[PDB]
Amino acid sequence: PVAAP
Amino acid sequence: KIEEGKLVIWINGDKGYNGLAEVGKKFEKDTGIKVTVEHPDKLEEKFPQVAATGDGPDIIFWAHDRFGGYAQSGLLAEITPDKAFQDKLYPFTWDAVRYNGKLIAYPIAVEALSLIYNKDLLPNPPKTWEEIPALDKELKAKGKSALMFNLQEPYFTWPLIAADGGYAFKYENGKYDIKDVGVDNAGAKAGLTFLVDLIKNKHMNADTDYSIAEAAFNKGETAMTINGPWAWSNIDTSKVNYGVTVLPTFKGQPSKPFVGVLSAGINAASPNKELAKEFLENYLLTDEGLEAVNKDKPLGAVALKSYEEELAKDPRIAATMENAQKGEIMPNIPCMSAFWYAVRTAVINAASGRQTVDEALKDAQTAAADKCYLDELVELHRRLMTLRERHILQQIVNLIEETGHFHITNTTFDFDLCSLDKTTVRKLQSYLETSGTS
Ligand SMILES: OC[C@H]1O[C@H](O[C@H]2[C@H](O)[C@@H](O)[C@@H](O)O[C@@H]2CO)[C@H](O)[C@@H](O)[C@@H]1O
Repeated sequence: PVAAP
Repeated sequence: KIEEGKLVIWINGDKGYNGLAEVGKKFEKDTGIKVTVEHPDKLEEKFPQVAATGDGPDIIFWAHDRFGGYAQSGLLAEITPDKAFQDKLYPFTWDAVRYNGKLIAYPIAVEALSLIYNKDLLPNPPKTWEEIPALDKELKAKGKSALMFNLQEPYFTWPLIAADGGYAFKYENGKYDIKDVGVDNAGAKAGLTFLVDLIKNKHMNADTDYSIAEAAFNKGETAMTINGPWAWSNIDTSKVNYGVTVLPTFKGQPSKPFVGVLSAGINAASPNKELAKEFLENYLLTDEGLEAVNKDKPLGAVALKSYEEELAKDPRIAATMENAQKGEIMPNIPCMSAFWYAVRTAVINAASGRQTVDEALKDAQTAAADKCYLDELVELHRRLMTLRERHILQQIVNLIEETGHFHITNTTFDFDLCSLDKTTVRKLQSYLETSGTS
């Protein structure tokens, strides 16, 4: 799971 | 805990541990430091268990394939030889012990399996696997068999499987990846079917292991065996007039053994890192150090240039080099243990009738590739989650947007690496190698 701004 | 002021070394029971203990005694004579050489059973599995708790040997010897996994688990110390020392060994041996840009072991020797044959039973060894069934029939009429080799370890059977199958791995975007059809292809199925057919036709037995095959060849009961350089000592002692040569071809294709670089790593928990370095660089990796080990059990084509030039005229070493050049250098990535378990299970299952060859290799491929790919995604996730620079972040987001596999929250752009096609993941890795960021 990747979260980017 | 590991005892300070002494060296404990582990090396496999098939290697020259007595010759290595002689190098240890020379180190002891000069330095006063005692060196103990041990050969525990299943040491490649024992080492990650005891070293995880801060125990184990100061130095561990094994082929380079297992070291990447040990290094990823923080079990090895980074080695720091200077340029002068590095120039003493062949450059490709250093590449085998490099993991994530760092040297994690000292290379000792290049190993590859060869065909070993008894010249008094077979003056001319077969060039093909295809001619082995008729040759066995001819030898069975004289009280002998054509070939016996270890069927329990995939290291010994992989050369035949990969002859028409090709290499299992490829190097791409700065890492070794297992190919999508590296284990499951038509050539690999043809090779494993040939092996199973040798068993069904009573030319080989499914339960043949290392000791059984070694005892049969050394007692003159079988004309041929498949083994590495370490085995030559017991054959010399048995007085068999033997030859060491190229492995048989299958469908005209050379057999492709996995090539291992026998390497020495230093345990990260060792309080004797400096003594270990001195022992390995100044005592073992010298002509005299490698000769003491080599005279007990041959190492193969050693990594030290000066000593390799002295052993180059040995026809048995030229056969080792020939088979190594036709084979595949083992990757050192952490999923190598899962790849070996998968192939081991596939060969055992096919030989016993538990699975068909097709299903055995299909299952080996998914098990090895799922583990290798998951490790790659874990690393790519770690790498992506440290990026902060706007231009790089925008380009990764742009690549994900093209697929539509994302969701947005009040504060983040989210995506799961498992929901992407492998082509998108390769674009991410390819872009990351150009970004200048790691
Ligand atoms: O069979 C899988 C096994 O293959 C290799 O082990 C070799 C080793 O490299 C040789 O030095 C020799 O001792 O025989 C072994 C096969 O019994 C890999 O190095 C190993 O990790 C793997 O499990």
